[PDB]
Amino acid sequence: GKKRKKKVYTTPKKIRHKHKKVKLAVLNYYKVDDEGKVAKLRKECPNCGPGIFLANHGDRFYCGKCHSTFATQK
Amino acid sequence: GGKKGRRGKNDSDGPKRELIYKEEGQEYAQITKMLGNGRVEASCFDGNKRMAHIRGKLRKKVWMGQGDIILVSLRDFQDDQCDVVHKYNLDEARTLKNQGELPENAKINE
RNA sequence: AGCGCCGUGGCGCAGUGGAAGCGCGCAGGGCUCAUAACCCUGAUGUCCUCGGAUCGAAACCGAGCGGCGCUACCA
RNA sequence: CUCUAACUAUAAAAAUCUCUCUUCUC
RNA sequence: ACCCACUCGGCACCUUACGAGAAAUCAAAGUCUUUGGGUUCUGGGGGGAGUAUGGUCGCAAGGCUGAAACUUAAAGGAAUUGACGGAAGGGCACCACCAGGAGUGGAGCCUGCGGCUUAAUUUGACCAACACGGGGAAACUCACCAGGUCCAGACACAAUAAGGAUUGACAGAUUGAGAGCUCUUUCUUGAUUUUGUGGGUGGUGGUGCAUGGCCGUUCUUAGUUGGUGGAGUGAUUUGUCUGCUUAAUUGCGAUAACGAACGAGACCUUAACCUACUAAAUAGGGUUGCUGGCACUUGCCGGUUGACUCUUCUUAGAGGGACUAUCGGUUUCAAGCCGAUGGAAGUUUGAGGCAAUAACAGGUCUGUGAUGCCCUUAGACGUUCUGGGCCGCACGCGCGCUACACUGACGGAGCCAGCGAGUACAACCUUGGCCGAGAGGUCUGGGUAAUCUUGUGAAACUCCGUCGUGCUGGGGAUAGAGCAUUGUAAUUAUUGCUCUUCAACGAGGAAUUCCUAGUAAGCGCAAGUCAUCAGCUUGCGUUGAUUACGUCCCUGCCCUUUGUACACACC
RNA sequence: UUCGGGUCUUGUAAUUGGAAUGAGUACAAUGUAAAUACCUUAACGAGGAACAACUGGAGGGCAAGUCUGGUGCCAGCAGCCG
Ligand SMILES: [Mg+2]
Ligand SMILES: [Mg+2]
Ligand SMILES: [Mg+2]
Ligand SMILES: [Mg+2]
Ligand SMILES: [Mg+2]
Ligand SMILES: [Mg+2]
Ligand SMILES: [Mg+2]
Ligand SMILES: [Mg+2]
Ligand SMILES: [Mg+2]
Ligand SMILES: [Mg+2]
Ligand SMILES: [Mg+2]
Ligand SMILES: [Mg+2]
Ligand SMILES: [Mg+2]
Ligand SMILES: [Mg+2]
Ligand SMILES: [Mg+2]
Ligand SMILES: [Mg+2]
Ligand SMILES: [Mg+2]
Ligand SMILES: [Mg+2]
Ligand SMILES: [Mg+2]
Ligand SMILES: [Mg+2]
Ligand SMILES: [Mg+2]
Ligand SMILES: [Mg+2]
Ligand SMILES: [Mg+2]
Ligand SMILES: [Mg+2]
Ligand SMILES: [Mg+2]
Ligand SMILES: [Mg+2]
Ligand SMILES: [Mg+2]
Ligand SMILES: [Mg+2]
Ligand SMILES: [Mg+2]
Ligand SMILES: [Mg+2]
Ligand SMILES: [Mg+2]
Ligand SMILES: [Mg+2]
Ligand SMILES: [Mg+2]
Ligand SMILES: [Mg+2]
Ligand SMILES: [Mg+2]
Ligand SMILES: [Mg+2]
Ligand SMILES: [Mg+2]
Ligand SMILES: [Mg+2]
Ligand SMILES: [Mg+2]
Ligand SMILES: [Zn+2]
Repeated sequence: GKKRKKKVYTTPKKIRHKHKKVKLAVLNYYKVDDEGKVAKLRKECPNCGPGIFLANHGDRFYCGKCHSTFATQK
Repeated sequence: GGKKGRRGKNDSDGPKRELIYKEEGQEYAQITKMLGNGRVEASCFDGNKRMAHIRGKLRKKVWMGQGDIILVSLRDFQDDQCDVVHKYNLDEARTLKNQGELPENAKINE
């Protein structure tokens, strides 16, 4: 026979890391130059190719696609 | 011992069971004397000597002797008599002794 | 106070001149499907303390200690 | 269809036992 | 006084049912539902109870008469089948004994339980549990514990939602972690998802007292069963037995029994024997070559994958062989038993494999994607990762191992097997040559196997020496240090090796285990566990006995008879 | 020839229609000493015809459930066995 009790935890909780959703996120990446040319506020990643934007957190820029291999100090 | 054992339920709860407390009328008591006809005398921890029936699920399922802590259910219509419902095997009885649900003047130790 | 008795290992006893005893207890083991009965093995000392003789003392004796009983409170 | 024969002779002790009993129709 | 016949009366008796009974049985217990010859006494479920009371008799003891209150669903009669008997008859069993052998129980250790302890020391078994779950677990195993991950939540619907349902992450805090587990910031990803409902899966979670399957046991004994037929009202019984025989419900037989079925036997594997057959460079032998050595006579012991030839041994196919064969005893002279001879073999030739009806609340949900029900199904009892445990230790018990030494230990030398096994999508068995003292290391070469390890050149054993009755050169436990191997990882020593300390142990009480011939016992090897690890198990072979060849005394088993107030059956 | 018309009928459906009728009320009259009440009868009086039938039981005796949920030798049931 087995005599098991209700498990009591010495830990408050660990919560699922909810993904940070951002409304109107894409336009912040770019900048319209008055009905015509456009520029990109973020920096492009060389390894992946054109378009993918580097991530700036503090004194470095970081990629998303090849995220692991690219983190270059500013 | 004997060939009786194989006819039994084989209910093996050897591991440490969780002891059951007292609930609104169920109270702890101590076996004072053994009587006949499957009935016992229980000194309850209230200064009273109730007459407790050896009860179903307990008659020939556990064997109880003099000086055993016990849990017994009362009857509101007749207070003098009651029914033995559960038996504590001298280990959780020590725990209740430290927690002191019963007056500690009743010292029963091997 | 004297005299008679005694000195467990837990209790009742035995030999006391050659060195730890028995029984009843207690612990463990054995027989039995199981218990009791029965069987086996122990673990307990200052056989009360100080001395004499002695290869030997616990005895044998004496220089005392403590407890019981008869004389009986012995101005 | 005919008949009456063979024979022995051991006793030691041993007490007790708790649940629980469950349908048979083509 | 007998003998024969008859009769009356009496205690009785045998057979039988054609009559009676619930039957055991009764010649009355018959002439009773086809109920009536005369007549007296008694009983109306059991207990209370032949008790109290009231009479009456008695010296007394006690006798006669004699309820109720109350309680109870049975008590009781006969017989049937089992079980049991410290009841009987006849047979069996070294899980029984006699005569013995080797032991265990005493010691140390290894392992398995209980208990204690612990966060956990995961759990199931208590003859038929305990070196058992193939349970020799360092990770995994795993089932326990302290923690950390993930969904491996199908599908349907709703819901958000493509101006983001969502996913993932560098670096840092955090963490044991180089875990984007959680946070800091931000970047990436596209309808697979996310949060709710239903539902479904997963579970070494529970229930073997819900079950299957399997195995164990009753029970290694010889025991079961139904069809017609006979006896019983019937449950049941005969067939299934008085004897003798057998290991056997095996037969000879006698018979309300006749024919049959399962079991036993028969049957297969294996071990023998095959100078009879077929054959063999993956097995051996001879002759002869080509050589080596010693002898000198032409001979001895060798080497060669050179040739020819053969199958005695080694193999494995078809077959043969033994059926108690012959003979002598003994047997209602039948089944069969005993002895001798010939044989290879005469215990069923030895050893096994399957192995009947009925049953256990025997074990297993912890082998199964076998499984009903219950539980859980998101910080999970799912799965995975890290570390710990399953091995702790005041203690008891069960398998064993090494020992207590002279029939010995230690040195050399001799040198003998049979079962096996062995690498592929992986890395096995290892020869040989070099190193190291050893474990071991390295370089090569064989073997997917009668080819290579391998003739597994194994131990016990044998011969010659050292030791010399001293807990000693026995015993090698417990420890200290070092060297290696397997392993991601070895501390709580994995294991092997080297030096040292060398403990208890003086043949072990009560008690108890196994075993009658290549047997016990000693001795090791192989295989299963296996990356490394056995003191375990399954097999194999070496050396190889003492003592039976009987019995029912102990423990049980089979059949029959008997008794029972037992049938959850002598617990 | 699969059919299948249902060829010939009998039930089951909150579908659906037309009827009849009281139990009740009530002009009257009968009834009665006088009144009730009954018999008769105007006028009303049925659709869920709510104008609504209970009392016990469903293991056996003994006709009818090994359906669902609850309690778990509790509560209770059961004349007896259970
Ligand atoms: Mg069981
Ligand atoms: Mg009566
Ligand atoms: Mg009577
Ligand atoms: Mg009287
Ligand atoms: Mg009787
Ligand atoms: Mg025995
Ligand atoms: Mg003997
Ligand atoms: Mg031995
Ligand atoms: Mg021993
Ligand atoms: Mg021992
Ligand atoms: Mg343990
Ligand atoms: Mg047996
Ligand atoms: Mg291990
Ligand atoms: Mg783990
Ligand atoms: Mg583990
Ligand atoms: Mg964990
Ligand atoms: Mg599983
Ligand atoms: Mg079972
Ligand atoms: Mg059988
Ligand atoms: Mg018949
Ligand atoms: Mg019969
Ligand atoms: Mg041959
Ligand atoms: Mg003959
Ligand atoms: Mg045989
Ligand atoms: Mg399960
Ligand atoms: Mg799990
Ligand atoms: Mg273990
Ligand atoms: Mg064993
Ligand atoms: Mg030595
Ligand atoms: Mg060989
Ligand atoms: Mg020595
Ligand atoms: Mg093992
Ligand atoms: Mg014999
Ligand atoms: Mg009975
Ligand atoms: Mg008895
Ligand atoms: Mg009703
Ligand atoms: Mg009812
Ligand atoms: Mg009902
Ligand atoms: Mg009925
Ligand atoms: Zn990039």
